[PDB]
Amino acid sequence: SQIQFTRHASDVLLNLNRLRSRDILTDVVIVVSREQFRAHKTVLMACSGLFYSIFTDQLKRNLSVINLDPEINPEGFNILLDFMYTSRLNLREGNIMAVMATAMYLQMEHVVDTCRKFIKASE
Amino acid sequence: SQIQFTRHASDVLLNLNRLRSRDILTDVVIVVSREQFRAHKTVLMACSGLFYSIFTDQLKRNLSVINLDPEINPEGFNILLDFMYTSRLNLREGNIMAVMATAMYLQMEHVVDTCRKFIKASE
Ligand SMILES: O=C(Cn1ccc2c(=O)[nH]c(NCCc3ccccc3)nc21)Nc1ccncc1Cl
Ligand SMILES: O=C(Cn1ccc2c(=O)[nH]c(NCCc3ccccc3)nc21)Nc1ccncc1Cl
Repeated sequence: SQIQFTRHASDVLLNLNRLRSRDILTDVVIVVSREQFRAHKTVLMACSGLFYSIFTDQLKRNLSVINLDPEINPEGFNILLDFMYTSRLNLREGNIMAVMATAMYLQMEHVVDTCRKFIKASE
Repeated sequence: SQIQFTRHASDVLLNLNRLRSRDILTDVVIVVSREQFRAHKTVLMACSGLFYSIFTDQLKRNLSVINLDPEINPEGFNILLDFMYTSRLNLREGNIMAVMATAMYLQMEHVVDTCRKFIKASE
C-alpha cells in the first residue's frame, strides 16, 4: 500500500545540513574548548544519547548554549557533528581514539561499535 | 576515507518522527480546514518547496502558525506530512488525485512525478 522513497531520508538529512550551514532554525551552540558549533537540537537528539537525555528533560529543553567538558577533543566532536548531518564518519589512524572516546561521551553506541570494528580491522 | 552508515539517515528521520509524536521541539502548527498538525519547520523546509520558500524568508521565519487554503484536502495533507517524516507514501485509488493536487500546492516535485507514474501504472 505504501510507496518507499529510498533516497528521501538521505535528501532530508542533506537539506538539514544545508540549513545548519546557513544558520537557518539552529537553536543551540555547543562550546568545546575554544570552539563554538551551531546545530539543531532535533538532529542532536536524533543522533546522540547524551543530547537526547539533555533536551528531552523539560528542565534543560530550552537551553541555547551547552558547554561540553573542556577535555572533550574538539576535532573528535567536529568529526561526529559532521557524521550526524551526513551519515559519513571520517575515521583515520590519527583520529580513531579521539573519535571513539568522544562517541562514548556523546553516547553514540553504533559509532563506538564501528570504531571497535575499525580498530579490529586495522593493524 | 569516510565510512558510509547506510541506515543513519532513516534512523534520524524515525527519531525526528518520534519527537513530532511527542511534541518535542515542534515549532509550528499547520491549520488545514478544521485540522491542526504540529511539525518541525526544519523537516517542512527539507521536504516542501512551499515551506522552504516561507521559512527561509526572514519575514516569515518565526511564524508559529501557518493557515493553508481552506480548500487544501486535509487527508491529502496528512498523507504528505506522514510521508515527510517516514519516506512512505500511502497512494490509493481513493486518494491519488487529492495527494497529487496537495503535493503540487506544497511544491513536492518528486512526489508529484511519482503520483504521475502511479496514474500511468494504474488502470
Ligand atoms: O535514540 C535516540 C538518539 N540516539 C542515537 C544513538 C543513540 C545511542 O547509542 N544511545 C541512546 N540512548 C538514549 C536512548 C533512549 C532513552 C530513553 C528513551 C528512549 C531512548 N540514544 C541514541 N533519540 C531518540 C529516541 C527516542 N525518541 C526520540 C529520539 Cl530523538
Ligand atoms: O529543497 C528543499 C525542499 N524541497 C523538497 C522538495 C522540493 C521541491 O520539489 N521543490 C523545491 N523548490 C524550492 C527550491 C529552492 C529554492 C531556492 C533555493 C534553494 C532551493 N524545494 C523542495 N529545501 C532546501 C533547499 C536548499 N537548502 C535547504 C533546504 Cl531545507
